[PDB]
Amino acid sequence: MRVNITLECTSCKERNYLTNKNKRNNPDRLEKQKYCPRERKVTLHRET
Amino acid sequence: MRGQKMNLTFGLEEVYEDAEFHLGDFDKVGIVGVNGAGKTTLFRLLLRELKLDKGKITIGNSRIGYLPQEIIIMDEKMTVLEFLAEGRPIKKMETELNYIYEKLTVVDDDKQDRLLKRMGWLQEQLEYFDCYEAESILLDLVDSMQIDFDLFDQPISELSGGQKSKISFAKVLYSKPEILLLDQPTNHLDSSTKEFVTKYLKSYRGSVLIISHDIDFLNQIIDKIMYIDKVTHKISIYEGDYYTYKKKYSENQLLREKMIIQQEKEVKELATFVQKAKQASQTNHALKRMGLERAIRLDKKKKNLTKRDKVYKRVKMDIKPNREVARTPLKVENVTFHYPGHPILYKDLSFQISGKERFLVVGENGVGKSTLLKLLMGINIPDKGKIIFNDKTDVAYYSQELEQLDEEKTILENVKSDEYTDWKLRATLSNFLFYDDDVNKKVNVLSPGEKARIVLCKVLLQKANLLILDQPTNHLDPETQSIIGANFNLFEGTIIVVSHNPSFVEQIGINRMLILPSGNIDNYSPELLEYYSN
RNA sequence: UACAUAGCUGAUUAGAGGUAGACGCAGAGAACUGAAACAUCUUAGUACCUGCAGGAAGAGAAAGAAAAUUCGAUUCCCUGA
RNA sequence: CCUGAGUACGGCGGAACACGAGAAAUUCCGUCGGAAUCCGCGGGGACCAUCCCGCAAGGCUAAAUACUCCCUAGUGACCGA
RNA sequence: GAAGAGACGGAGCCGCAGCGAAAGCGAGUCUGAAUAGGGCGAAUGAGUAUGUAGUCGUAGACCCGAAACCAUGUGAUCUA
RNA sequence: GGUAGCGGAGAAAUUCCAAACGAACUUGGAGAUAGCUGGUUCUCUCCGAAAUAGCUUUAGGGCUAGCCUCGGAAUUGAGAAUGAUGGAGGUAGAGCACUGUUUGGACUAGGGGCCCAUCUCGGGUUACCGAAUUCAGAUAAACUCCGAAUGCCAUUCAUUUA
RNA sequence: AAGCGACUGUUUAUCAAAAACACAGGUCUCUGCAAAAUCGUAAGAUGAAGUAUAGGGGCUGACGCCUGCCCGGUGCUGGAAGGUUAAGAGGAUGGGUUAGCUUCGGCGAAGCUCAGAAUUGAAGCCCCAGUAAACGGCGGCCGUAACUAUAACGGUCCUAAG
RNA sequence: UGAGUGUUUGUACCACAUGUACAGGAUAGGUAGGAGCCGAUGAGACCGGAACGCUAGUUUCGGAGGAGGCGCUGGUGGGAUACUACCCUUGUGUUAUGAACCCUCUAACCCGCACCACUAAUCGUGGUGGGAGACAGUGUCAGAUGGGCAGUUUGACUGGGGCGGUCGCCUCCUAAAAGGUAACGGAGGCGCCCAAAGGUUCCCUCAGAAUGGUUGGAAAUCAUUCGAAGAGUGUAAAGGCAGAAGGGAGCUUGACUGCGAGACCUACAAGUCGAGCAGGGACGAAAGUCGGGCUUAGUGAUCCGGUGGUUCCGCAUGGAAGG
RNA sequence: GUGGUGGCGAUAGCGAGAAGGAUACACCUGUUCCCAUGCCGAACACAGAAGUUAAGCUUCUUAGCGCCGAUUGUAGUGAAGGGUUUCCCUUUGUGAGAGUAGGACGUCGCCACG
RNA sequence: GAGCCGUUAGCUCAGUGGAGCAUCUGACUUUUAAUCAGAGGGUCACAGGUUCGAGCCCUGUACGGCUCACCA
RNA sequence: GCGGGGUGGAGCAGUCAGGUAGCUCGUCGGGCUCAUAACCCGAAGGUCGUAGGUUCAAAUCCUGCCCCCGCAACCA
RNA sequence: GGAGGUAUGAAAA
Ligand SMILES: Nc1ncnc2c1ncn2[C@@H]1O[C@H](COP(=O)(O)OP(=O)(O)OP(=O)(O)O)[C@@H](O)[C@H]1O
Ligand SMILES: Nc1ncnc2c1ncn2[C@@H]1O[C@H](COP(=O)(O)OP(=O)(O)OP(=O)(O)O)[C@@H](O)[C@H]1O
Ligand SMILES: [K+]
Ligand SMILES: [K+]
Ligand SMILES: [K+]
Ligand SMILES: [K+]
Ligand SMILES: [K+]
Ligand SMILES: [K+]
Ligand SMILES: [K+]
Ligand SMILES: [K+]
Ligand SMILES: [K+]
Ligand SMILES: [K+]
Ligand SMILES: [K+]
Ligand SMILES: [K+]
Ligand SMILES: [K+]
Ligand SMILES: [K+]
Ligand SMILES: [K+]
Ligand SMILES: [K+]
Ligand SMILES: [K+]
Ligand SMILES: [K+]
Ligand SMILES: [K+]
Ligand SMILES: [K+]
Ligand SMILES: [K+]
Ligand SMILES: [K+]
Ligand SMILES: [K+]
Ligand SMILES: [K+]
Ligand SMILES: [K+]
Ligand SMILES: [K+]
Ligand SMILES: [K+]
Ligand SMILES: [K+]
Ligand SMILES: [K+]
Ligand SMILES: [K+]
Ligand SMILES: [K+]
Ligand SMILES: [K+]
Ligand SMILES: [Mg+2]
Ligand SMILES: [Mg+2]
Ligand SMILES: [Mg+2]
Ligand SMILES: [Mg+2]
Ligand SMILES: [Mg+2]
Ligand SMILES: [Mg+2]
Ligand SMILES: [Mg+2]
Ligand SMILES: [Mg+2]
Ligand SMILES: [Mg+2]
Ligand SMILES: [Mg+2]
Ligand SMILES: [Mg+2]
Ligand SMILES: [Mg+2]
Ligand SMILES: [Mg+2]
Ligand SMILES: [Mg+2]
Ligand SMILES: [Mg+2]
Ligand SMILES: [Mg+2]
Ligand SMILES: [Mg+2]
Ligand SMILES: [Mg+2]
Ligand SMILES: [Mg+2]
Ligand SMILES: [Mg+2]
Ligand SMILES: [Mg+2]
Ligand SMILES: [Mg+2]
Ligand SMILES: [Mg+2]
Ligand SMILES: [Mg+2]
Ligand SMILES: [Mg+2]
Ligand SMILES: [Mg+2]
Ligand SMILES: [Mg+2]
Ligand SMILES: [Mg+2]
Ligand SMILES: [Mg+2]
Ligand SMILES: [Mg+2]
Ligand SMILES: [Mg+2]
Ligand SMILES: [Zn+2]
Repeated sequence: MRVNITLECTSCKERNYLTNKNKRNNPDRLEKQKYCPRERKVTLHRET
Repeated sequence: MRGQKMNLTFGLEEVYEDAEFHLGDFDKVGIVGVNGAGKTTLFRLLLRELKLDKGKITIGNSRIGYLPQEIIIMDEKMTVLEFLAEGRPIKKMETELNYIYEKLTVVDDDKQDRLLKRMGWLQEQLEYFDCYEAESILLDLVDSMQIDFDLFDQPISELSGGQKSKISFAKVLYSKPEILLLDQPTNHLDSSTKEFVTKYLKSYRGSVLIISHDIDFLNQIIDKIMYIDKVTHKISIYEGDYYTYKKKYSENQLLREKMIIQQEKEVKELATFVQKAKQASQTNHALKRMGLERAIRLDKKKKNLTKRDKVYKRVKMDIKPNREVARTPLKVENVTFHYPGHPILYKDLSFQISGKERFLVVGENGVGKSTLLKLLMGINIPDKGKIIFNDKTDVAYYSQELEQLDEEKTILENVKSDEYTDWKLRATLSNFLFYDDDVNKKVNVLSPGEKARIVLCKVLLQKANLLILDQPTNHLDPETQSIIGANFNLFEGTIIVVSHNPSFVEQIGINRMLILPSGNIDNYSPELLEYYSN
């Protein structure tokens, strides 16, 4: 089962990126290092 | 207590889907559901340990007394008194208050305002939890369940399962709570201890939610029954007792089933006519026309046709011994044992099992039942005597406290054996209701009931001819208990069992019962009640 | 039915009806049509019917318009648009 | 001491306000509930506070406005059987 | 004022500044972290009142033509 | 004399209700609407199409574009034709280098029969069917080792033209 | 001599006079009287100046012999426990505003105000039973006899019933 | 639309009764006051009855008698004793009562019931009986039912129409060597997938065949040789790829943010490619590559609504509502 | 001459055969070193110089394979025409594929060591 | 009229290199019937063609059985 | 072309919703009976039509294919 | 002692 997800910056809680993931292959909430335009620096973004 | 549009999904397997519930105050609510239904998860939401993915869960401001399904032993060396004392926040605040005084001396005129406020609250809070409790707790043990004071100075980890349950229950009462959240409060208790718990819960004036798989225990207390559905991922709340819930539920599924039947008949009727028109000659214009018109109704029907919920599948156990039992599977002769520093549990204990025999080790809490079984396996080395297993005897052990599982590893990793291939493991795990990627789940996230199935599955995969089972039905939902008992009854091997569940022993059909601490190898009969009375 | 009232008799008083196929106020109030179909919507509070009128009617002397600080019943016209 | 009570207002169902329930003022109708009264009351587009403006639940009122069946005197890059 | 022209009447309308959803800024402005780029504008200026003609919009809208729909009324002197 | 049209009456036929009743007649809304058919009146001069693309409850309608006409602005002249040069592409043809289809010859794995001998087993056979290889010979819109004539794109190019 | 209709009658004025309608007879069902039914917003009427041997409705259609099986489905009738269920009642809680407190912070009574959960809430529906001269429905496959054929007979699937 | 009765109930006063954990003298509810308090207005001790009871005692009523006790004091305990105030649990009542139901009443309402008067009168209105009765009827609101009735919808393409098929996107042939090009022409696919099957650094080269080799056989894995692609490239086909785009490993998240000269395509709406700049990064020593995947399908305008962010607005003003 | 490094369509290749290591390149000796094998110092990486042209490597011979490939002729086709018009023919221009003559066992550069 | 379908032992049916029933023979029985066993009986309706080879494929002829078969 | 089906000898489940191949009759063998039937006890009989995908795993899901059954293959 | 009422098995011998 593949579904679209939103990645939110853990620092400013800004819903920054849109992506998708296969729930079966990645049961746990995805986490990436992505640029946060509000803070203008790379930060940890976690799926909500 | 109220929850709206509750949603919760751990990975791919969901728990609640748009679930709702409203519980009025002063309601002794009995929470019922199969293992894994999500009964413990509900309390975690109430305790704010978990957060719903979507929806709102509403809890009153009153203080909550929580009895966990599993005992929380922070350190192995913790004493019973330390464990009980941790129920009240007296010690924690005093340590903070003592530090506050230290800060006051160091700081002269900077933080005094903050320190003074913190000191005042601690004193007021400390007085609210009146510090006289030091004496009350000591006597709460006496009046509660006749808990001896010798245990009071003993490490908690060394207590028996029944003894631990008494301590944990007393700790909840010691905290003096306003709402009682009891998660299987009688998991290991014996018949006598259950009586006290029942009477206290009957008298308790406040609201008490009880998660229990004991129907009789709930019926005496429960006035409202909340059922957590495993397939619909919803919550339904009934007024009455367990039987009333079963009666109301069975009728609803019957009335739902009849609705789905009639919707299928109408769909089949249209389908049958649509096909008749489809295969008619192209020259029959009117029939072809009517066929398309009914095709439109058929489509609208198929889009409003309720799906029948898949009935939750029950466990299937087929335990068979690889080899055959002997006339003397196990020989115990003049066996004495004592835990270093404690009275001898039994002296010159000598018994002999016969083979394909149902052997019940009867007793009360903290009498040596689990010690004897540990003695046979080799966990405990006998102080005196010998224990001899015939070379034809293979032994399978089900421990009382679920100490045979690796919490860090997954379900599949735990059951991995050199004698079984992968698909064989998956097939059996499916017989225990672990379907597809449910076997890759860590054992640390499973409920006690689901873990019990893994231990049972391990016992089954051994294919031993001697089964040393220590309270097997514990943590199991009532449906699974009957399945367990029925299959053991048909087991073609020797069974050494311990069980405080009267129903489970009846199904197995015990042959000989061994009473403790007064060693008495006796033929099984309703005279079991006579020993219990005496 | 006793008082009385109701009824009955007489006198007294002012109404009925018609228009001007116009204008005014009110009661009740369509559909074709437009929406390129159609039900919300539009035609439209229009057509028709009915009551009441007056030379005009209706409204009218702030429990208002505003927020420039102010204006000072209503009606109609230009503008706002 | 008096200053318009089953009224103002509210619920429900409709309707008029350019405004089709919309966040909805304001106004009217039906039904039910239902105030205060000068330290009071209403409005300033949900609602509250401050400020400002006004004083409902009684009545009357000419002119500017609308129309011409008719009568009088005329007019027309209006018709001419 | 003659059913006229004309006079008065500057309220009001269009143009002279644009940009932005808006606060707002302004030959710039918006986006953007940006004195970057880019969009829309200025540099690069003519509009307005009236007449007339072409076309369009609201009106029946180039003319004739339905089966029909709706609202008042008139008809049982034929026929049931 | 009674029953009147959102109706009446009907021994029942959509039967009658003033010589046409699946909903009477008259007046009004009303000049209903008609993407449909018909008609639309003087003259000469300049120019002169389209019957296509896209979308459309769209297909005999409509909208934008394409094609026509009138006016205007500006250009390092950007259009057309021809020649020269350079290009992109896989068609006609041809070919078998790949992929399908395919003929005959050589050989044969293997398969079929069939005997002896079986432990189906060890052989000897049909000029029986025969893979794969090889020799020769064909075939193709969805095959290509190849590959035009034309057409097309472009040149501060050249001539003519507009 | 056959079909249809029992019969006399009635019908598409103006293309159909019939097997169509009607009919006496049969059956079912509603109706206890201010009856049900119908006209009418209502009043008021018809039913009736009648009273279940009466009146209305459905079907069938003299007479004679008969009218078989299915109540699973759809209607109707009954049932009233349960589940579902509107308005109304009810007002736990959450926002808006701000007297007053505040450690920018923020908190926050009362009033007004915007939403409002539990609980209460009929019929109906679900559900149970009956009902077919109520609407309706009324089945397949395989084998079997000592000529052959066929199947009295036997299995089996399905159904409310075949 | 009004009276009562009764029943079961919820609320609120007012009466009462109860308070036993340990120790403590012992039946210790909490807090405040508390050195004094109570009793011939009948105290102590005593007798019985009753209630509680954890069985220890507690509380209470009565019988006699007649004047005493209790408290502070004392140690215990966390808490101390009497009595007063505020009350707090627990269980009985009284009352106010608010509901649901029960029946009953009668004066509202009703009578196509009788009699009487208006009065010629089967109307009507009054009067007296009778019946019924807060029901019915009627108004507002609400649920159900409701072809009894009403307004409407009930595609298009199409070798006529029907039936069947099709409707959007990708690939090939048709397609006539640029591009484009139709048919109810010939063939297939799409409505996804991957957390690596993306990026980068480094490294590697396939399919089959022959030969030899246990299980093992045509064909599992192993070794040499031949072998230019006859493999593989997630997924249809075409194009492309062996200087890899195929395959393995390490580290990572560029499957980045703000854009974007200029192009292709194109009626519009859209669609496609894009160097390069800035910010902050991944890999690499560096060069440099990275704005997903070998390329081309894997998608849906507006309106409306949800969620998050927001130095935007806020109908007198501050908020709010709502945008 | 050898070794690096390139340009140019393999006319540069493939196959077969011959010669040489003086230098250089290689094999070659080991794993102590940085580094490495989804096992192996085979490879990669490192240290060294016992032996050999055996192999690779370079030079040379060869047209067997592959590669390049003229002319002539023909198919096809633009334009202009004709016919008995599914097709075929004529004039003019263009002109393949195939087949063949033949070419070709490379050439044009830079650097270091000789 | 047309197109198909077939034709195999005494009967009913299978089938490009016979099965049932029937009939005989044995056994069993005092003898039979029934059983059990064994045996024989054409091969492909008739001609022609293709093929190395035809019951199998292709034609024609016989015999039968299926189907379809005209207009407003 | 539209549907329905292929599981033991026959008839049927199981298929939806992935784990383990069943029920009935029938057949074979042995019992009971003087013998047959009925009855009793044992046993056999399918890799689920077939070939590929999906999966850890396929009778079960997907795709195709082969068989058998019914209907249709043209209307004024 | 006497009367009435209360599963299959063939044909011929
Ligand atoms: N590891 C140990 N160390 C010290 N004491 C122990 C230990 N295990 C048990 N004991 C003591 O042994 C006594 C009885 O042993 P056991 O575990 O057999 O009780 P039990 O019979 O199983 O009771 P139940 O199962 O009902 O709880 C307990 O009092 C317990 O305190
Ligand atoms: N963190 C988690 N991650 C993955 N799965 C989880 C997690 N937490 C819970 N689950 C799943 O939620 C399911 C239900 O939760 P829960 O443990 O409360 O069931 P339960 O009814 O309390 O069990 P039992 O009654 O037998 O004690 C569990 O089967 C468990 O597998
Ligand atoms: K007039
Ligand atoms: K309309
Ligand atoms: K229209
Ligand atoms: K007036
Ligand atoms: K409003
Ligand atoms: K005002
Ligand atoms: K800028
Ligand atoms: K700019
Ligand atoms: K001008
Ligand atoms: K003009
Ligand atoms: K007009
Ligand atoms: K016009
Ligand atoms: K008449
Ligand atoms: K008639
Ligand atoms: K071709
Ligand atoms: K007749
Ligand atoms: K008759
Ligand atoms: K008859
Ligand atoms: K006649
Ligand atoms: K008739
Ligand atoms: K009859
Ligand atoms: K009747
Ligand atoms: K009938
Ligand atoms: K009758
Ligand atoms: K039925
Ligand atoms: K029924
Ligand atoms: K009432
Ligand atoms: K045609
Ligand atoms: K990688
Ligand atoms: K080496
Ligand atoms: K060499
Ligand atoms: K060469
Ligand atoms: Mg649990
Ligand atoms: Mg134990
Ligand atoms: Mg319209
Ligand atoms: Mg007048
Ligand atoms: Mg309005
Ligand atoms: Mg109101
Ligand atoms: Mg108001
Ligand atoms: Mg305001
Ligand atoms: Mg004022
Ligand atoms: Mg006036
Ligand atoms: Mg004349
Ligand atoms: Mg005239
Ligand atoms: Mg008349
Ligand atoms: Mg008719
Ligand atoms: Mg007529
Ligand atoms: Mg009109
Ligand atoms: Mg060709
Ligand atoms: Mg007749
Ligand atoms: Mg007659
Ligand atoms: Mg006639
Ligand atoms: Mg006639
Ligand atoms: Mg009849
Ligand atoms: Mg209708
Ligand atoms: Mg209409
Ligand atoms: Mg059409
Ligand atoms: Mg057609
Ligand atoms: Mg072309
Ligand atoms: Mg092209
Ligand atoms: Mg790839
Ligand atoms: Mg404001
Ligand atoms: Mg050539
Ligand atoms: Zn951030």
